[PDB]
Order: sequence, then C-alpha cells, then structure tokens
Amino acid sequence: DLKLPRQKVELVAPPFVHAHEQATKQGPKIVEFKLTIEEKKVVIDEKGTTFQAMTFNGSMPGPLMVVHEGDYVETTLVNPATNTMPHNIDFHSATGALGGGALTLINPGEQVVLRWKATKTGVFVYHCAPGGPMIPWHVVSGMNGAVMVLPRDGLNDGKGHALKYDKVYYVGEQDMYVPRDEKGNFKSYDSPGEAFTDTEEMMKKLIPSHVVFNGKVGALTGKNALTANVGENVLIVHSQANRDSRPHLIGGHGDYVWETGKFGNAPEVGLETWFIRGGSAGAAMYKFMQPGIYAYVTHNLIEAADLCATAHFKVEGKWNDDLMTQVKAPAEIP
Amino acid sequence: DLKLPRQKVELVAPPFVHAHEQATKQGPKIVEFKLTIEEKKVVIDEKGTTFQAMTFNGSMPGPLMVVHEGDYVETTLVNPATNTMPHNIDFHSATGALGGGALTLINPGEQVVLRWKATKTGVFVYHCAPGGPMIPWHVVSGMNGAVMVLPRDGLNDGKGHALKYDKVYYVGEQDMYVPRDEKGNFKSYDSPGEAFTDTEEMMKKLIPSHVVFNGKVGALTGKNALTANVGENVLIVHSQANRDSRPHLIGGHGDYVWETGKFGNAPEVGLETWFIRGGSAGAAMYKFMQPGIYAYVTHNLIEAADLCATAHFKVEGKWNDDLMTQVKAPAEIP
Amino acid sequence: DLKLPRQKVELVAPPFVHAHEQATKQGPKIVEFKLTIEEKKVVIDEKGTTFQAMTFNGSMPGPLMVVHEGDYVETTLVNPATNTMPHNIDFHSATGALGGGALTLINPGEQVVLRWKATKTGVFVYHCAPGGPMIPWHVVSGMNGAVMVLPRDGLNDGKGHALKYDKVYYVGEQDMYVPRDEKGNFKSYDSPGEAFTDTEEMMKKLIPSHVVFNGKVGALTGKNALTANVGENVLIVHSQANRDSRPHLIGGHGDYVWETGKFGNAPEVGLETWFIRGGSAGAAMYKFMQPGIYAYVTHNLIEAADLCATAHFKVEGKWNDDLMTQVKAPAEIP
Ligand SMILES: OC[C@H]1O[C@@](CO)(O[C@H]2O[C@H](CO)[C@@H](O)[C@H](O)[C@H]2O)[C@@H](O)[C@@H]1O
Ligand SMILES: OC[C@H]1O[C@@](CO)(O[C@H]2O[C@H](CO)[C@@H](O)[C@H](O)[C@H]2O)[C@@H](O)[C@@H]1O
Ligand SMILES: OC[C@H]1O[C@@](CO)(O[C@H]2O[C@H](CO)[C@@H](O)[C@H](O)[C@H]2O)[C@@H](O)[C@@H]1O
Ligand SMILES: O=N[O-]
Ligand SMILES: O=N[O-]
Ligand SMILES: O=N[O-]
Ligand SMILES: [Cu+2]
Ligand SMILES: [Cu+2]
Ligand SMILES: [Cu+2]
Ligand SMILES: [Cu+2]
Ligand SMILES: [Cu+2]
Ligand SMILES: [Cu+2]
Repeated sequence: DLKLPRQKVELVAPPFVHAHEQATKQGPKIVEFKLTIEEKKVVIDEKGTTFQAMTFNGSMPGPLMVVHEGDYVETTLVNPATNTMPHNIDFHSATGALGGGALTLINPGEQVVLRWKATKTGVFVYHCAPGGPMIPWHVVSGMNGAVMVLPRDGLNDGKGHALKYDKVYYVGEQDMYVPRDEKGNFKSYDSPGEAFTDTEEMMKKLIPSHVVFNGKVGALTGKNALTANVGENVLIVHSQANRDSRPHLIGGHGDYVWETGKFGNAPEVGLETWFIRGGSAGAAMYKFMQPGIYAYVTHNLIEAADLCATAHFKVEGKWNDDLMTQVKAPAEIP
Repeated sequence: DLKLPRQKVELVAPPFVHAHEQATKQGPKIVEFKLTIEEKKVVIDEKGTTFQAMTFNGSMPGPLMVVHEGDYVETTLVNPATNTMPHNIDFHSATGALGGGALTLINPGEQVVLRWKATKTGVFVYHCAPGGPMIPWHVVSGMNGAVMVLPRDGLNDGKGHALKYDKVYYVGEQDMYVPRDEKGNFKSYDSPGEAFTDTEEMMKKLIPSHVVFNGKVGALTGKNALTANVGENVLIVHSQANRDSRPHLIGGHGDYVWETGKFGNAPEVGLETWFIRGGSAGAAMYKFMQPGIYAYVTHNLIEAADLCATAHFKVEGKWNDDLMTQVKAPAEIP
Repeated sequence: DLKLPRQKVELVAPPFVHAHEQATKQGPKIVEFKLTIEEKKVVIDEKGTTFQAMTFNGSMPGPLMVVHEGDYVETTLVNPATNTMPHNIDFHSATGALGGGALTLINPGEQVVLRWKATKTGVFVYHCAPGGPMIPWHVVSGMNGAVMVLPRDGLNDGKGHALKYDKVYYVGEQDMYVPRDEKGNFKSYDSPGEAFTDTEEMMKKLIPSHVVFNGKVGALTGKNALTANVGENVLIVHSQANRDSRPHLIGGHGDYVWETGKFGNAPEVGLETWFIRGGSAGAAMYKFMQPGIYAYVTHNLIEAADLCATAHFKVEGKWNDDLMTQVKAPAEIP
C-alpha cells in the first residue's frame, strides 16, 4: 500500500543517540525501530537501594529515536514471555488512538507493529500507558523515552540562520517513588507486582524519593561524564514524563532553547535555567567557551544535590581569561 | 453617565460557554452578568467523598464570561442569606481595588454591582478573596472561574491569519484538600466553618487529596464527554486558580496555544503539553484529524489517573490510515 | 593587563537598587563590588520564629548588582573570621569555573577577587555553592541574590520602542525549611551547624515551612510598602534560587514581562501571572493606572496568605471611574 524506501535503525543506549543527518535531501522514508520491554530489579543509588524497574530496551530512559518531518515511523514493540505484565506504547508525536496506546496493547509473549506519520517537528515523549492507575505506575517505573522529529532543512534560529549541532546527548530525568519501612530504610520487593501497593500509596503523596538522570545517581559523572571541547555546539535533549524539571548548565548558558521543545517555534536565547513541563521534552544548544567541569542539573538544588539529579560534563580546551579570571587568589583579610 | 447599549448574558454551566461572537462589528457595550454565591456540600468522587464547597452559581468552576476588548463588564454579585460567610470577587482582567475585591465585599443578605472596563485581551481567572487566610480557603473551596476577553477582530496566529474556533469548552481544574481521620478515611463536616481548621492544617502542607475537572472525578467522561468531529477546530480554555497544571490532549496536539493565555502574544504551535501557571488561565486550539476517544489530562499522571484529573473527548469521523495504522495486530513472538 | 576605567558601586539593601543608568554612552568599565558574608540568627515571622541564616551583606536576598553588556564585573568576596563555614559564589551571568564557584572558595578569615565579563543581558541569580549537600543548604539559608545586565541602549519592547522604567525594585523570594519538634513547635538552634541535620531531613521532603519576600513575613508591607504614583512605569525584578514562583500584582498586570528574564528575547505583554523558574530571575514592568493598595504575591495563595509571601504597594493618584466603578454599594437583596 505505502510504496516508499525502508531504513532500519540500530538504537543506542542513552545518553548517546543513533547516527542521523540534521538537514537531509532524502525524501520521506519508512523508518523501522524495534523496542523490547524488560522488567528488572536495578540499583539506583550508591548506597545500594534497589528498584523494580520497567524499561524499553533495558535502559532508563528508553532510547531516543530520530526522524525527519514527513517520515513514517514503524515500530515493533515486543513484550517477551519473561515479563509478567501487559505493556503498550503511546507517542506524543503521533495522531490518534491515544498516541498509539490503543493499538499497541500486548501481553507477555506477544508483539505488535504500528506505523504513524511524523507531521510535527520537535522532541516528544513516548511512554507506556496500559490503563487506569497502571499508567502512572509504568511511567515512574522507567517506561518512557523520547523521539526527535527534525525538519528536513535542519534547525534554525528563527531569523534565517542555520543551527547545526556537533553532537547531541539525551538526558532522561526520572522521578522515582521507593517506600521506606518502619525503621526508615528503603524497601526491596521480589516483583514489580508486589511493589505496586506500597509504591502506589507513596506516589499519591507526590514526593519522589529519588530523581535521577539516566537511571541511577551518578550515572553521568566520573567515567561516564558527557564530553565536549571548547568551540563545539552541543544539543542536549531533556525529557521528563511525569513531573516538571528545571535544567541548568552550571558555568554555561542555553544559547538557543526550545523549552516547549517544538521546532516550529523560534528558540529563546541566552537562558540561565529552563523549564521542562512534566509530560514533555525540550532541547537546548550551547557552544562551550571555556574548559573544565560543568554540572548539568535541575535547579531544584535539593533534587540536584540530595536526590540524584546531577550530570557532569568534561570539556577540553584553552582557558579564556578575558571571560573570567581569578584576579587575587584566597588570602588573609588585610 | 456612561451612555452605551446594555446587553444581558445568560451564563451557562461549564464546560459549556454562553453564545457569543468571535469577531464583531458591534461597538463597546455594557455587558451585564449576575453571579449568585452558593455554599453546599457535594460529592467529589465515585467512592462518595463529600466536600464543603463554595461556588459562583452552584458550579465548580464558576461560569465563563465572554466579552470583547473595550466592553464594560457590569457584574451583580449576590450573597443570599442562606450563606454563612462574607464573600467578594476579584477579576484578574480588571484594573484597581485588588481587581474589585475591595469594592465587592458582601455579607449574607447583600448584593453589589461593579463595573470594570476590558482593556486587556486573553483569558483571566476570577476568584473570591475576602482577606487574610480566608483567601486560599475560599478559592480551593471552588470560588474561582474565568473570563475571556476577545479582540474585536477575533483571534489570529500572529502571522496575519484568522483563527476561528467552531466550539469552545471551559475546563476548570480544582486542587482540593480533604483531611483524613486517624483510620485514614476522608472526613465529612457539617459546615464550611467547621471544615476550616482541619482543611487549613492540610492546605499548608501543599499536597491536594483530589485534583478534579469540573468539580468531580469523572465529571467530563461517559455521558458528559466533550465531543467533536474530524475537521472541527476546538478551543479549550483551562483555568487553575491556585496550583500549576500541565494539560495534554492524549492522541492530539495543541495546534495553537496561548499558554500564558493572553492574545496580544502570538500563540505557540505544535505543542504536546502546555503549562498553566497557578492563578491563571490559558487556551489551546486543536483541529481533530482522527475519530475515537481522546483523554484530556494534566500530565502529572499521578494527578491524572489517581487524583481525579481526566476528561474524555468523543470524536466522530473517518479513520485516516496515512496518519496512523496498525500494520500487524498482536501476535505470538515468532 | 586589562586597561579600562574602574567604577566603584555602593550596594544598597533590597528591595532598593543602587543608582545606575538605563541607556548609557559610556564604554565598558570594570565595575567593582564588595560582598561580605554574614552568618546570623534572625526572626522570620510575627510569632517570633528564628532561623539560622547565611547572607551576602547581612540581607536576604543579597543586593542586586546592575551593569551593562560588555562591562567586567570585579567582585571582592569576604568571609570574616567570625563565620564558621567556607563559602563561595557562583554567578549564572558568568562563563566558566561553575560560574565562579570553583575560584571563589574561601574559609573564614579569607577573601578573594574574581573578574568575569558580562556577555549576556538579563537578570540572573547568584548564589553560594560550596559543594555536595552543602549547596542546597547555603542557598535555602539565604545565600542568593541577583545581578542585572542591561543593554547599553536600554530595554526595548521587541518592536523598536524604548521601555524606560522610572523605578526598579528587587523582590527576593526565599523558600525556608524550619523543622518542628514533637509538640509541633518550630525549633531554634545555636549554630547553623547544629541546624543542619534536622534542616536536611526536612528539605528532602521538599515542602517549605515559610516562603518569604525579603527575609521575613511582612517585610514589604506597612511602613516598608513599595510605593509608586499613577503614571509611573515600575520594573520589578524577582529571583527564586531553588523553587518555582508565580508572581502576580493584585489589581494590576504585567505590561511587559521577561519571564525567563533575558532581554535578548522580546517581553510578553499583558500578563496576569508569570512564572519564575527555580534557579532564575525574571522582570516585569507595569505602569500604574489607579491609586490604592496592591498586593504583590506568588499566586499559590496558600504560600501567599499562609506561608509569608506577600508584599504591599501603596500608590498615590486620581481614581479613574472609567476603568472601574462601584455602580451600587452593598445593600439588602431586593
Ligand atoms: O513491638 C510491637 C509493636 O510495634 C508496632 C509498631 O507500632 O508494630 C510492629 O510490630 C507488629 C507486631 O509485632 C508488626 O506486625 C508490625 O508490622 C510492626 O510495625 C505495634 O503494632 C506493636 O504494638
Ligand atoms: O485507644 C486510646 C488511645 O488511642 C489514641 C490514639 O493515639 O487516641 C484515640 O483515643 C482517644 C481517647 O480514647 C481519642 O480521643 C483520640 O481522639 C483517638 O485518636 C490515644 O490518644 C489513646 O491513648
Ligand atoms: O514519655 C516518654 C515516651 O515519649 C516518647 C515519644 O514517642 O519520647 C519522648 O520521651 C523520650 C524519653 O523520655 C525522649 O527522649 C524523646 O526524645 C521524646 O520524644 C517515647 O520515646 C517514650 O516512650
Ligand atoms: O516496616 N514496614 O512498614
Ligand atoms: O480521627 N481523627 O483525627
Ligand atoms: O521534639 N523533638 O523532636
Ligand atoms: Cu508498561
Ligand atoms: Cu503522555
Ligand atoms: Cu468566598
Ligand atoms: Cu488572584
Ligand atoms: Cu555559603
Ligand atoms: Cu545556580
């Protein structure tokens, strides 16, 4: 019926993003992705707290899918028989059937193939939504990711100038709700199913126990720090599927920021901190001007410092004293 | 003194909106509204929880008032003798006297008439504000609604194109604070007055027990689902008088969105989720492309699924397979 | 090395702002500021609750620093020997070294001098950030202020028209976390150090006990009410270093509002309520049209009325009946 070229995509684990063109002269294609659901218990903090996670492709967040405006996205979703729950998928980028949720419901042992057309550009959340109280449960359990729909001519500043990024990272923020016991220790559970009751009581009080980038406290620090060099223009995509976030690059700015995350609107310029609406993704580009460590955080500093929400960037290059200088090092007050 | 034609308006109960023109060739008029305050106990959930509500015109939210830029809005507010508290009204659309609160204070048995000029276009909250700690109390009790001030030429996209809506619905989101007892059951009270102490202790902890559209869990589902047909351009006005919200049309987008809700600013385009600042209203227009059920939610999915915050839309028309198709129905994993 | 004129600035205590030009024909200068850190116990409410505060220059927020685009800001930070903790400073307006935090760490008895170039216009937060869990602690303790970086040609509406303000006030909103005892009374502590453990447990639950403008409940009411006259264009700068706020001028509007607070973006017009992202500052200008009291609030009315977050404005001039009139004073219902 639909007579167009097919392109397969190997998805990569966040914060990386599969190779793709920014501007392109290709026409619309059918872009094929596979997602496999994995239920598993995982360690979310350095003190060893465990969590019944549910993931697309074994990661939190799910991998980022990149396509251009007009492409058709054909997704195979697989719920292996080792999973215990029905799952589905809804794309905020898609039109109809609750974003696809209503066509994609699959029990363990099943798979489904869905095609939707990419009519709107920007970055959009995808997430599981099986029904009723299960919706919030699967999402705060890790079943959310994002999809970026680029314009064929690539990004622009709204004033006719191309904005080309040299690299792109995907940062998925996850609010997690782990209940404590009488003594105030986090509880461990055998199955997602048994975690459900206690997790649900706690979720309704709306205060997360952990807020983490990429699935774990510290995931994007040390050896897994994001990297750049002075002069590189870096795009950061940030999703939050349930609760608002306020990302900030410490030492840096957002040179161009789509805080609503939709590229038919012109980016704002020069931001210190931006706002990601719960249930959405946004994008911010910055050209690094100085080397050293930067921290990428949500500027609820309690969340940042105390609940897990910090990534590091490690940037190489030449210090610029014109931009910033220590005039006089610490010293006794005269 | 003010020599202009008078127009009376029969207000309708949300989510409907009284008949009005979008663009108009009439000159400024004095538009006359009546609001009567009702204190009453009401059922807010399907398990029968009750709540001491205080309302304009017996509904939550108050009815939506529509007028054009330059009109004079003349409002009669009535506090019948069967009410037990003084009430007033403040319009965010109005200039001076705490938005009118300071001229509109009335005890049970009294009424007052206020006129203000509509100098600013957009959608704006109105709410009771009697004074001190009473302000938050009356608002989270239901005494808030909205008023839409259209431009005489109707809405535009910012790029010179008219945006005409075929219908408009008003969705009022209410954060409610109902205290539990020692056993963890919601408490019932005889009077608003007696609910005050317990409600106040709980309010200060800032976590609502229920978040509802149009006064009740389920109010805008089943028989009272919002409706449209494929091809209709629908405007949704959303108010939140105290706490932020993040509305999302599941299966749909915001084609044009005034998230700050003021029509002197150009709408943003193509949104997945938008943000209604506490103490404000916003507006989003969407042309339906596909039939079926859509859910309108705040994309805090805990609030949506677990605390009451979901409306349904039921849309008639022809499925479009080009936009979205089930390629392969659920099936055993090969 | 850097061969330019030096200008000293005497900082003033908020909500006032040191004298400065809006548009200017001066070239880039080195602008020199001194900040001295003060740890002290202070009264934050009318019932006499005390709080271990940490401040720049003995106030909450820190004073507002004003400079123009291209200036070099040279800041002497002093940590006197009567303080018990190391402190530093990070500017969101600055580029590199965690906004300066990584060059400015000083123990009691020390001082440091830092210079950064003002490449981006807008209003930006500055705050202490010593490291780890200490970051949120020092900030919610009062160690945050703001810096405004004006364009040399002054502010504009985005459509080529100058916007000149007749006065400017700086409103710093502080979320504070004071723990209660078993009986439910606020606790007093001898030292910042001893407050730390209890404050930290409470901070992680993310619900502040007090939200105050300018350091105290009632600080900007009564004798210290902000003032204006009908016809004055007033700029209000609002910072929030950790948690979001939704400012609203009751009786008024935001005629021009930079909600993200960066002047390379055009202001929005006609707002009822705007949003200050946690970790940022914004600015709103309003021309007063009517006399009387206005309240400036965050339109979480619980925060406003119940947790400390209200300022008053007292405006002189002639009432305008065309804008708003009491047609009929309170009276018995016929
Ligand atoms: O030591 C018993 C005493 O402790 C409480 C705590 O309030 O409950 C604990 O002990 C129960 C019975 O031994 C456990 O089942 C319960 O789960 C645990 O919290 C009281 O119930 C009891 O009187
Ligand atoms: O069974 C009595 C025991 O229960 C507590 C709960 O901590 O209080 C309950 O009983 C009181 C006196 O019977 C009631 O007035 C009170 O309101 C109820 O919670 C204890 O106070 C008491 O020791
Ligand atoms: O009256 C003693 C009784 O009260 C509790 C409250 O649960 O604790 C109080 O008394 C303790 C010992 O007297 C204090 O150290 C404690 O800090 C205070 O809360 C119980 O522990 C105790 O059984
Ligand atoms: O200790 N369990 O609730
Ligand atoms: O059970 N009443 O608090
Ligand atoms: O009463 N002190 O926790
Ligand atoms: Cu799932
Ligand atoms: Cu969603
Ligand atoms: Cu009232
Ligand atoms: Cu209000
Ligand atoms: Cu400090
Ligand atoms: Cu910061």
